[PDB]
Amino acid sequence: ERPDLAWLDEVTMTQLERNPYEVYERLRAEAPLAFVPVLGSYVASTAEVCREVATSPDFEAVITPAGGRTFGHPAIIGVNGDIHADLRSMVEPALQPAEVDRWIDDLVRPIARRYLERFENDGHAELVAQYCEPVSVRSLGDLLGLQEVDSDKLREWFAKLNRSFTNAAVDENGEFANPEGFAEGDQAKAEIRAVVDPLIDKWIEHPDDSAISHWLHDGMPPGQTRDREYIYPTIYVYLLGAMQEPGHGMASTLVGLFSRPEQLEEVVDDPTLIPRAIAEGLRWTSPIWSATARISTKPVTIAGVDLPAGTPVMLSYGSANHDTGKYEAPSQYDLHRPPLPHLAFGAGNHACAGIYFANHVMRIALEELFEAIPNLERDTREGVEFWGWGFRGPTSLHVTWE
Ligand code: HEM
Ligand SMILES: COc1cccc(OC)c1O
Repeated sequence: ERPDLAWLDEVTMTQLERNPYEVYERLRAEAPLAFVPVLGSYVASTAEVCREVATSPDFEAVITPAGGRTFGHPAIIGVNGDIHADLRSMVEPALQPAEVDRWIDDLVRPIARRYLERFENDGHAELVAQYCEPVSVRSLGDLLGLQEVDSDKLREWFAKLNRSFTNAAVDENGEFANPEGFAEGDQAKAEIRAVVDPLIDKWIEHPDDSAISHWLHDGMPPGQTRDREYIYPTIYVYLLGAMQEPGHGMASTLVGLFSRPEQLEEVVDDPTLIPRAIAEGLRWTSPIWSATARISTKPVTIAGVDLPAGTPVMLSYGSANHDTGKYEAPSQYDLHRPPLPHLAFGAGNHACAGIYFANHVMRIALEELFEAIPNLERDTREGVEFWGWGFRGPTSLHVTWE
């Protein structure tokens, strides 16, 4: 118990979900590594500390308590050594840049057009549900082999898994404050199994181009497949973050550009600026804000704190990307910010494996949107509300045109 941080005792989970920025602005100044009682964990809040923990030889991957309750073992994000190496070898082939470039265009662009065609002549839309999330899940779902799971269902799954994974509040004793908050996630996993089990049955006997078929078969001895219980936790990882984050990234990018109308106009007139707009969007509101963690494997001193071996540290990358030691006025979206390293994809050997793919999905989606609707205007009838501490993004993005 750190005396000068006694105010952290009164920080609530709801506060952090609704708006973590004021608390984390204090943390970055007072204690870049600090134990947050309601989270039951140390959290790293600055760019220097997050990067150090994520790349340190004295830390390894771990899942948070709520995250482990949600995904089980072996979730690619929470394992190390030979298991992690196998899971990385499993997912990396379809994410290799040279491979992505072979097909990303023909994958994403027809999908973006299909969802645009449903509303581009309406003069109003809610872009999160009508465009950003559907493009994100349909693109990845087709790649995975889930062509027959409609986008409504994929979006419901990642929303349920998100809430379950981020169900992190703990009581004074150290147990979960909402032990009922995992039930929704359990139901999503059961629905996922009902859909994927027969697909796995088929792929074992009849492999095809779908990523999950390749997860079963790639690198295995002849006639063998990875056991479904061995790959399911990484399937869940995909059906949460991989499904959710590209849509949140493009939506937050749009919110940011709306907040700088001159910059929105710039990007519409010159869509070669879209990659830069997206990189700034991810820094400005990081889709994975504080979901992942590491655990120390030996005593280590971090930000003046002597940590024993076995100490978990939550990586609040969304706070690190507002580090005022790194950025000028980081709370503002600025397309013309000098390109600088950011931590929205994490760091170290557990950094995002899908960066190149994710950036193209978001790029192609915004290219088609601005081409279809050059005169997008935000519905200023209300402000944009963001939600989430673990994962963060706009809950809706109402716009008009014409
Ligand atoms: C813009 C959207 C995305 C963002 C912001 C993003 C950000 C991340 C972050 C922060 C992590 C954790 C890194 C750490 O703890 O240091 C991550 C891990 C990962 N992401 Fe991405 N991700 C994104 C889209 C994807 C997509 C679409 C895929 C799959 C196609 C993907 C596959 C991964 C995988 C497999 C891991 C686990 C890597 C490991 O633990 O070894 N991500 N992502
Ligand atoms: C906490 O859950 C996650 C963390 C990082 C990446 C994920 O999906 C790729 C993901 O589902």
